[PDB]
Formats: sequence, C-alpha cells, structure tokens
Amino acid sequence: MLNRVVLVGRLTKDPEYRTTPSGVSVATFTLAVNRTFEADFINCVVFRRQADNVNNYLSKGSLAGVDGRLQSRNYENQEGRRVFVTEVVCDSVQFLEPK
Amino acid sequence: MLNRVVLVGRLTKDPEYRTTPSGVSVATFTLAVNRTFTNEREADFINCVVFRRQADNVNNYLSKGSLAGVDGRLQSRNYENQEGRRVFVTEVVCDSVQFLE
Amino acid sequence: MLNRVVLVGRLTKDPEYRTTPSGVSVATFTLAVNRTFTNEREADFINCVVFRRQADNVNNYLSKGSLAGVDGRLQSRNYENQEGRRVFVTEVVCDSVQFLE
Amino acid sequence: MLNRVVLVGRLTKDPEYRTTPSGVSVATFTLAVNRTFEADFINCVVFRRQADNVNNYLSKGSLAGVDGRLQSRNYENQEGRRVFVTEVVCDSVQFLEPK
Repeated sequence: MLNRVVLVGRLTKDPEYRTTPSGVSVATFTLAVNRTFEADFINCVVFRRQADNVNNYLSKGSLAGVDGRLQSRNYENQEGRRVFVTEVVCDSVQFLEPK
Repeated sequence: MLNRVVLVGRLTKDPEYRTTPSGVSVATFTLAVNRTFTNEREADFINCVVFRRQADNVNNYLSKGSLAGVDGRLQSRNYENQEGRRVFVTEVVCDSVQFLE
Repeated sequence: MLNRVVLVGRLTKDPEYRTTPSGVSVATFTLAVNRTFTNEREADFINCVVFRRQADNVNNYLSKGSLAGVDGRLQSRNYENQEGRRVFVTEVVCDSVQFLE
Repeated sequence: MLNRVVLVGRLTKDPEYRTTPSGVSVATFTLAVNRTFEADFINCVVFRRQADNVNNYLSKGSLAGVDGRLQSRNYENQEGRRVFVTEVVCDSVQFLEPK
C-alpha cells in the first residue's frame, strides 16, 4: 500500500547515530518544518551508509529534504513508560545547503 | 517549507466523530498501511485526524476495515497526561480522504 | 533534490507490456485521476511507465479500468518524431504500483 | 482521487506571467530537478496572488520547493501542432533561498 512522506525543514540539533533493537545502525535527526499558515517537529531515521552522509553533511540548523515513508513503533522508556512514535524512515536525504 | 503525506490503507476501527461546541466536525481513525518490503510483511499504524466537511464524509462512509486514501500533512503536538508525564504526539492531518471501496 | 509523485486512478486501457532484447520488462499505461475540485468534475490523464518485476505484475493483474496506486518520480525526455519536430515528454516512472481492486 | 507531487529544484530561467485560455492569470516557471543516480525539467504553474510572490522572489537559478498536483492538457501551438503537456499545478511554492 502507498506510504510516502516528503519534508523540507531545518535540524533542531546535530544528527546522531543509534542502533536499532536488532543491532542495525541508523542516523537520526529531528526536523523543524515551518507551516504555511508555527512549526512541526518530525523525527527522521536513515539506514545504510546514507547515515554517514547525514552525520557529516548536516548539523543543527541545516536545511534538509527527506523523501521516505511513515513508520510506527513503540517501546518502554527509562522510566518504564510505553512511548508510541511515528517516524520518517528516509529513502533519501537531500543536502539543500551545501555551503 | 514542505510537509506532505500520502497514504493508502485500511481503518483499524470505525472512525470516531465529534463536534466541538464551536461547531467544527472532527473525525479520527488509525490507518493500517501494509509495508511493501518483505520482512513476513508487517504494517504501520498511522493516527489520522480530519475536520469539517471531510470529517462529515468520513463518518458517513468509512468504517472498520474500509480501504481509504489520505492526502495530508504531518503534525506534532505536546500534552501532559493525568500522571504528569509529557506525551509527544505525531498525527497526519488530512486535507482530503478518498474512499476506495 | 526531491521528486515524488503519488497518484490513485484508473487505467484508461490495458497496460502495454514489452521486453527489451536485453531482457528488461517494461509496462506503460495512462492513469485517469479524477479531480477533487468541482469545475462538473474533470480528470487528469497521466502517462506512467514501470520496469522489471513491477512491470511483470502490472501486466498480470491490471487491465482497462482497474483502480491502481502509483508511487514514483516525474521524468522528462526529448525526442524527434518522423516529421522532424522535437517532442517534449513528461511521464511518471513508477517505483511501485499498488493494485487496489 | 489522490494526486500529489512534491519537488525541489532550481529555476532554469526567470519566472513569467501568462493567462490561461479562460483569462485566468498564472505564474509559470521550469524547475531543473537533479536525480539521485542528470536532471528532469518540470513545468510548474501557480494560480492566485501566489503568482506575484513567485515572480518577485524567484529568478533563474533560485532554489524552490513546490507542493501540488499533476494536471494534463493539450493545445495547438503556433505551427499548428497539437502539444500534450503534464504540468505541476502548485498548491504552494516554498522560497528555500531567501538570501
């Protein structure tokens, strides 16, 4: 079934590396995406070596584009509370501000 | 900037439909969207919200298991629950919902 | 940069299906996509192309009038026709096609 | 039915104004959109006063984002040849390079 999300926004902080529960390495970052009418704060996840591009080319405040799909998941946090999240899993990340 | 979501999936339950005392219709539903990649195929469960005439239409025509398309924007919001914990919410706010069955 | 198209519509004709002598499957079809805005409602007619296993699937399951979803990219190309005129082509190259019926 | 296209690219030339066959005024421009693997050249159309934003903020080479729908149409050109086109009709245009 169809599942596509496209965003352009600015990173709220420097990107990071994490490993998924299965031991898969990813890059993560949060985009502040301005509305056309205020902003939304969207957590993005990048698999494969694109994670290295993300962690080297992007920093806090960088403009980035993402083309990906929405994925849901949940987990129990440190305090023992179940957190439910919806994240953008990136098919590609575009570095719109190279200089 | 840019913020666009397009999904096709099936509602997990009958939509929930209410009218604020101000008169704005609101409908919510969760879209189950099967993945194309083959884990064994899993699904994602996306919480959707729609307003006004689109919400009226959703209530009149969609139910549990209905196939639907949504065209919308990803929105985040924050709230404090009754236990005092800050809860972060991500939802798709639908500009339109298409009835595919 | 970014280039993403998502459509849901009905095929105007049976897909056309061929295999290059190199062995790559190719399917083409035109998607009729009804407009949401009310002119009297009109439709847009988008030429789609798909390759490899997706093309095989399109040939096996889709026909004239079938409801389908496409997830893809807009591509432009140029050609000279037999009368010597340069023809500009815009097509959707499909990353996947979903069968909605 | 669903019909959505999202692009980021650079204008190939300065934007223009045109009026449709029914006398409706629009802005037009062409985006060069790089591929992730070369570019595609996509004609965009903007209705309403957003046409004025487009013709003042964007110029040749400007980075722009568009969120819109694909529309088909055809017409007979000057030489009397029927031309078939598919254009992006913009719900919004994002001016990604303000400075």
